[PDB]
Amino acid sequence: YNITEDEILEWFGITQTAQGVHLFSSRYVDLYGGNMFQFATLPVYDTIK
Amino acid sequence: SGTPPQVYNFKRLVFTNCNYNLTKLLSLFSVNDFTCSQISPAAIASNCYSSLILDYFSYPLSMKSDLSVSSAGPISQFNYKQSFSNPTCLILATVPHNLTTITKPLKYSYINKCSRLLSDDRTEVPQLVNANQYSPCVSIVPSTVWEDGDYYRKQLSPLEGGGWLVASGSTVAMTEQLQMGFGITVQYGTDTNSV
Amino acid sequence: AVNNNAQALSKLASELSNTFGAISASIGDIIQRLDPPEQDAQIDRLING
Amino acid sequence: PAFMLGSSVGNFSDGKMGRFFNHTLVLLPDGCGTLLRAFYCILEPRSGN
Amino acid sequence: VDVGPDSVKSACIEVDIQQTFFDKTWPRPIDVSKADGIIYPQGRTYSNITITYQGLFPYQGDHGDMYVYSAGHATGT
Ligand SMILES: *[C@@H]1O[C@H](CO)[C@@H](O[C@@H]2O[C@H](CO)[C@@H](O[C@@H]3O[C@H](CO[C@H]4O[C@H](CO)[C@@H](O)[C@H](O)[C@@H]4O)[C@@H](O)[C@H](O[C@H]4O[C@H](CO)[C@@H](O)[C@H](O)[C@@H]4O)[C@@H]3O)[C@H](O)[C@H]2NC(C)=O)[C@H](O)[C@H]1NC(C)=O
Ligand SMILES: *[C@@H]1O[C@H](CO)[C@@H](O[C@@H]2O[C@H](CO)[C@@H](O)[C@H](O)[C@H]2NC(C)=O)[C@H](O)[C@H]1NC(C)=O
Ligand SMILES: *[C@@H]1O[C@H](CO)[C@@H](O)[C@H](O)[C@H]1NC(C)=O
Ligand SMILES: *[C@@H]1O[C@H](CO)[C@@H](O)[C@H](O)[C@H]1NC(C)=O
Repeated sequence: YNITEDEILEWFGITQTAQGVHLFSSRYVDLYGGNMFQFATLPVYDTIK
Repeated sequence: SGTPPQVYNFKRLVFTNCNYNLTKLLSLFSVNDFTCSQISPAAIASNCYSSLILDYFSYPLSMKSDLSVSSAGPISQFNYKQSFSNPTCLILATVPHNLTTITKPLKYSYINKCSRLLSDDRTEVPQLVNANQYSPCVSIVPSTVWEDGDYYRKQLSPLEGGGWLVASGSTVAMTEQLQMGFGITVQYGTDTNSV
Repeated sequence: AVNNNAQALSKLASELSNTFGAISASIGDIIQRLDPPEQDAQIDRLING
Repeated sequence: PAFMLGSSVGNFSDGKMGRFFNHTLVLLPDGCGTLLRAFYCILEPRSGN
Repeated sequence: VDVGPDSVKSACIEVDIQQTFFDKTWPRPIDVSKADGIIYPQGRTYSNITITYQGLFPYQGDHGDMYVYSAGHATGT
């Protein structure tokens, strides 16, 4: 994944559901603001413990 | 393609931002058994969703009555689960005679018990595998089971709760043709409605 | 008094999204996604609620 | 920051905590914070100094 | 079933233990009023409304899990 550089608070989040692994960030949508938005959906096979 | 895996090894495929059609797929399927819970047979080939998840595994017709949601058989105990939060469909099919791309494994198998003991060697508790989840017994039970009642054991670290994890597997031999099973679950608002 | 009338009408205007244990709220979606013999029960639950 | 994830815990050759088995998620920011290299893969140790 | 070659020989670079220098605390707990680090609604955005919503969140003002990196030793270049 391509990520450019900056000096802005970047939030990031990772979670897992039965659908798969969800990766959320702020670098894709709201740079100067900052919340979660799904940029990646990963086909995980087992629940991470 | 390839060899279908065991029922306690259910391969999942997720579909998003694409187009599907069962008539181009189910026609080449020798569908022995067709059930759907909380959903109609016509909905899976007509209605639009947000995403699809389809789990496929090797499954003979001998334990057909264990397909029930409320069933308490070892297949429905430590091998495979279904989600109460979404409608489901269950397909039991057979390899077509004019279809040799797929391959057959050695024998059907499942896990008859999956329980965990503690270090004290006196307390034993069975673990309940959750919906669309994998039991830790999968991490130690191999892909195939050599014979009925095969025993597997492993030591658990104290940071993981300690004790031991033990399991036993049972086998059913192949029929004339290989039988397999599919579970289908739909998702309506889990992402962009595009399928 | 004005807020009382407003909330009295909003009780009707808000309650239509309730399901009463039915798998969905839209009647058309119920009859789309279900066979007759269980969509009858689902519609009956909606009727009772 | 980089994050590695799994579901099976063990110890190394010296018995220290941090060794995981079977398949493992590895997430690594890379290229002076440009790439987000992620893989569910198999880790294999080396036995040098 | 992916791609990627192997590296250089078995000279893993020596790894040190200096946690005493790392025992420093910059306190920045979260402020839900300031609204930093909150999951958005997963599929349906809203507009100009106050909505109760069940989801996955951290508690208010959690002190956190202090980790940080640094650079290695160097005498000149
Ligand atoms: C060091 O300096 C400052 C802090 O010391 C930070 O950098 C700047 O931070 C401000 C924060 O207010 C940024 O301002 C934001 O600008 C956005 C628009 O910028 C775009 O559009 C302009 C043209 O109009 C372009 O020139 C620019 O490049 C962008 O393409 C606004 O949308 C933001 O508004 C947000 O906040 C307000 C409230 O403050 C809300 O009302 C809005 O709805 C929205 O949420 C905001 O005003 C500024 O852009 C930053 N500078 C740069 C260059 O990015 C950093 O900490 C750091 N800056 C560095 C290193 O450059
Ligand atoms: C968002 O909602 C707020 C609150 O409902 C709106 O604020 C009111 O706007 C009306 C007319 O726009 C004013 O008469 C009220 O006095 C406002 N309330 C307050 C407390 O000032 C706001 O206008 C809405 N914004 C949009 C874009 O619809
Ligand atoms: C990132 O940018 C490089 C620049 O050439 C490009 O080659 C690469 O495909 C890009 N990757 C993604 C995921 O956009
Ligand atoms: C995980 O690794 C251990 C290490 O010996 C092995 O015993 C076990 O069979 C492995 N499990 C899987 C599912 O690969």
